[PDB]
Amino acid sequence: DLKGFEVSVMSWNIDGLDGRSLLTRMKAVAHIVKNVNPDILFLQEVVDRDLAPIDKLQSLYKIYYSNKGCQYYTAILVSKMFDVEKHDVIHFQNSGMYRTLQILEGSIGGLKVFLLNTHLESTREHRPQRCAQFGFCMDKVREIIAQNPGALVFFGGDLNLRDEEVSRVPDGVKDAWEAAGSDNKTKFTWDTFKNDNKQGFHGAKMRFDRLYWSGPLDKVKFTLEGRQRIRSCLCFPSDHWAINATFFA
Ligand SMILES: [Mg+2]
Repeated sequence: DLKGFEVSVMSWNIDGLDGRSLLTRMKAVAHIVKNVNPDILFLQEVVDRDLAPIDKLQSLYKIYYSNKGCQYYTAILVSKMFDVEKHDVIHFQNSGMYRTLQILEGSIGGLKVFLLNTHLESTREHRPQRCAQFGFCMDKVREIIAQNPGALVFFGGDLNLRDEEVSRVPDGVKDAWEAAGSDNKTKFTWDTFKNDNKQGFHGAKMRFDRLYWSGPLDKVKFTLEGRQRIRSCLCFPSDHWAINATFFA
């Protein structure tokens, strides 16, 4: 049965586009990953420069990059026990920012698993593109679910959402943070009040980073990670907190 079955999914925009203290920050990212030790890890805004500390995680994970060599891209890292069946990268047709829906399909044990990682169009101005992408992603999730009854499906990443932007979420698909209890202490994943990696914002807080799921696991625990300043350079690993969700029966 699925009782005692448990899988953890972590997602993090690692702010690779910010060149300041990039190597130290990527080392910190890899450090935090090894300590949280998630089964599955989604990354966004990964860059080629100073990727080594991340790439070195291949001793612990299989690493799939959405579009390596592009200005920035996403990654999905899975346990070496994850049996990969397909890796598909869908380029959003309406994107001016090389954004993609990265899909890794496989299984761990006997359980079919679909992993969908994205970084939706950025900024208030691109609401049109972003809302269309989200809808498109949900349609894809709806289809995967229909085609694979009994599968675990995880969809998320940096969705850049304001709540009023969330559209057609299928019944059966739940938001991990909400299902864990809509805890205020774990709500905002991009918090310019507390995160000072970026200047010029003036106290904006958003729940940009989210994880949705469908499947035979009905309970979820949800925490934030990467919230500690790096001592040597006095910055956070990223201007985003990581989200960390543990799904169980
Ligand atoms: Mg950035």
